[PDB]
Amino acid sequence: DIQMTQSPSSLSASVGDRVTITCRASGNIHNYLAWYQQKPGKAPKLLIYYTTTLADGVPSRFSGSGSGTDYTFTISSLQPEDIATYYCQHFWSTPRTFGQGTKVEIKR
Amino acid sequence: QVQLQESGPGLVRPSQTLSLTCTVSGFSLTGYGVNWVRQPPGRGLEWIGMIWGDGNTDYNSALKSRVTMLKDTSKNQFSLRLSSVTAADTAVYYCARERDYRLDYWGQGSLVTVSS
Amino acid sequence: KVFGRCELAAAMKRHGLDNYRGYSLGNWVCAAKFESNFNTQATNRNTDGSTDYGILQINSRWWCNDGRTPGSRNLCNIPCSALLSSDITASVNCAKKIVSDGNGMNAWVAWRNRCKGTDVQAWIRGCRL
Repeated sequence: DIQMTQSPSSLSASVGDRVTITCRASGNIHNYLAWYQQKPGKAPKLLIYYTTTLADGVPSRFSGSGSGTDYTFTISSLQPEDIATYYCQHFWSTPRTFGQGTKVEIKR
Repeated sequence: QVQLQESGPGLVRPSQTLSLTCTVSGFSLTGYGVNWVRQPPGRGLEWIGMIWGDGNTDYNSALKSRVTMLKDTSKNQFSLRLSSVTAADTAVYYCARERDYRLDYWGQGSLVTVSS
Repeated sequence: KVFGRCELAAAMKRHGLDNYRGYSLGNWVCAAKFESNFNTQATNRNTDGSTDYGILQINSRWWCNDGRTPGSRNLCNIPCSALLSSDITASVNCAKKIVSDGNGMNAWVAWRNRCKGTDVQAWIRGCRL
């Protein structure tokens, strides 16, 4: 069972800032990591798969790099429409596990 | 035209068996698999398990001895039976479509809570 | 010759097949597995003038040429003879030509029959990559 350890639990920043969330995998997941975004009230939505590859329509502000157990997701310019909680989920064999998700928010 | 919609009870007496339904459309029940994930009100996203396009199942090593997953190519629906629910099975059950290692289509989610 | 999943998965990896058109490397291995059964010398006949060639069984009617098949459109612009090589380069290219949209993979019969909706990853699991 590969566990997912995601941090931080929540962060705050001003629009225009780069924020970075990370997922450290209990074992090598081999780039099979995915990132979802969730706004209060609705299901999670796909943002990135296979570590760097973004979903359709997703803005470029988002990115993701990582290998082995260390994976990271970057919002290059925190914008008002980015305020949600972000999770990670590995797809390296089963079962899969989600990180606990970070809650991004606007400073002040 | 990819749509998923979960349906089930909101209220369920403990010790009883939870059984929600996920009805899809817009895609092949045999070329895509489906994952069930739940989320307690306020808490994070828990992965309950999946059923592969080829009829195969895989459950999270905790809820395993109590979740049963079924497919029904008839009404285009997948079923999840959660047996003898305590009161931490209170959550919003999702059903997402799994496309080549990524949950790209997600249901709207239905809340289910156990009373007492 | 008959490669190895890890052996081939490696080459397909080196040849741009990993996550091409959002298609996990598992898929590319599962295909060759069933189509050619890891053999570059594979050649299979059809129910027409067609003869599939190589590890990815590329069709003599629409993709490569073998000057013996009626209506040869040769869309990959390549002789089927170059597809029975011990170098999966030739094939991989042409293969990249079929998959056009992002659902192009359905083209392979075997992939669509015994690969879609399965744990295709399992094919690459255990390979050092």
